[PDB]
Amino acid sequence: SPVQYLRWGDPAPIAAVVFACLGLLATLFVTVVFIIYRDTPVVKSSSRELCYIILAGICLGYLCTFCLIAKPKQIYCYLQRIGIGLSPAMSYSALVTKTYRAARILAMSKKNIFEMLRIDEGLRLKIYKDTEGYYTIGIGHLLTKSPSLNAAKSELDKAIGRNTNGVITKDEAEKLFNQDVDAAVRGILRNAKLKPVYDSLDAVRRAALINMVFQMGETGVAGFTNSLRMLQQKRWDEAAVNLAKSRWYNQTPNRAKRVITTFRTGTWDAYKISACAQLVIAFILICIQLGIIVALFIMEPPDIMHDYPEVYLICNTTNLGVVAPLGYNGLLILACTFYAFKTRNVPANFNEAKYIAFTMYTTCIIWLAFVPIYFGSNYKIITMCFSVSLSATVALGCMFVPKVYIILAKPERN
Ligand SMILES: CCCCCCCC/C=C\CCCCCCCC(=O)O
Ligand SMILES: CCCCCCCC/C=C\CCCCCCCC(=O)O
Ligand SMILES: CN1CC(=O)N=C1NC(=O)Nc1cccc(Cl)c1
Repeated sequence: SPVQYLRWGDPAPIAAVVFACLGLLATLFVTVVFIIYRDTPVVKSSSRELCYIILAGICLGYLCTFCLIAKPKQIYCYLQRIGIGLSPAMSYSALVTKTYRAARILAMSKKNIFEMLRIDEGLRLKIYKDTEGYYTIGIGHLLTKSPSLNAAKSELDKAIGRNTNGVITKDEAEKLFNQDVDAAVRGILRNAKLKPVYDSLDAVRRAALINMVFQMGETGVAGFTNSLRMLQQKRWDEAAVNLAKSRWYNQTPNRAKRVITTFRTGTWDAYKISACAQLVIAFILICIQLGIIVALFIMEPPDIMHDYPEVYLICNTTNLGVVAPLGYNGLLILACTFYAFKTRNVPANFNEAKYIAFTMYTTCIIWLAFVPIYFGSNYKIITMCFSVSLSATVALGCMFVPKVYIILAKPERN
């Protein structure tokens, strides 16, 4: 009984139980909210099937402390190794399929802007010079400002990853072009005149604004004071009429007409330009962890330590019984963090990606700090209980609590 150890002067078992119960309660509250309000734009936008797999992992995470703090029975040593290994794998492998899809969607958004300027601005697959003698390649991607041609091929190989001999491909010029777009968006966000208009426009019309920035510069796009105000108010027809009167339209009419048409429809007509698959891949990534656990059951069978007479249940789990599923879970965390950081600025689903990236930042530090803390500890059971509950609470508090707040507290925003 955890209450017996509390009055005896040890409040660790009773504290880990309350932690797990409160976590089970909050996990129960969060899940019911997503079941009831399943048809609301906030829940319908993200992957609903993957969230139930994440919440089930968090649920099993808090349940781990009930087999760590349990009576000396044999199946609990089996459930310990099966929960401390699978419950993180369930949450992280479902989250890696969510973050992987968010990155492929983001990569496809840059494929349509690259084809936009390949037709409008041009593209060279070998090194040239711009109007001021700076070595350049691709769609105006500056390589260096040194007069040495060997210096350009050096930076080019360092940017591509192979010996190019001064020649690249369309996919390699796109890799350099994505860096120029990221630098252009930062310049627009650092501009007081273009920042509000950029935030109101959708993904397609943002590309048309960036198209104008690449042709005329940030200070040149800021000159369309009236048209930018029309685009912000979603007066597309008025903006296209006003833009067709500009000197920019009369000097390069073949290009300005396509950018203007994009502002009109919000589509790519002026230019030539799975759900069940996520559950299967997540299911495959969970069975791999389970296969590791079952394989270690056969190598190192679970057994109750000693032949004793206690609240603490000591099993014969070795380092390999811990490190092998711990390392696989770590790989799931690295992959999650890689795609979460890659999409940290994606604003879809009420900035859902911002909260996922922050969750993986804390998860890495928590899991990294766990290795020296645990394997150097003489209270491994309790340090394991709090670690699993803390890591489960991070994912539940950072990813789901903000989404539940918007549902109940901000019904009109949703
Ligand atoms: C870069 C971010 C990393 C985040 C995940 C880290 C997870 C750590 C997982 C496995 C590392 C295992 C190290 C075990 C060393 C042996 C311990 C021992 O047996 O004494
Ligand atoms: C910002 C804080 C990050 C903390 C980083 C900690 C890095 C530890 C990760 C892996 C080290 C594994 C080496 C073996 C651990 C044995 C520890 C021990 O025996 O006490
Ligand atoms: C073994 N260790 C060391 C550590 O620091 N964390 C764990 N295990 C874990 O966190 N499992 C889990 C369970 C439910 C949800 C989530 Cl997100 C994670």
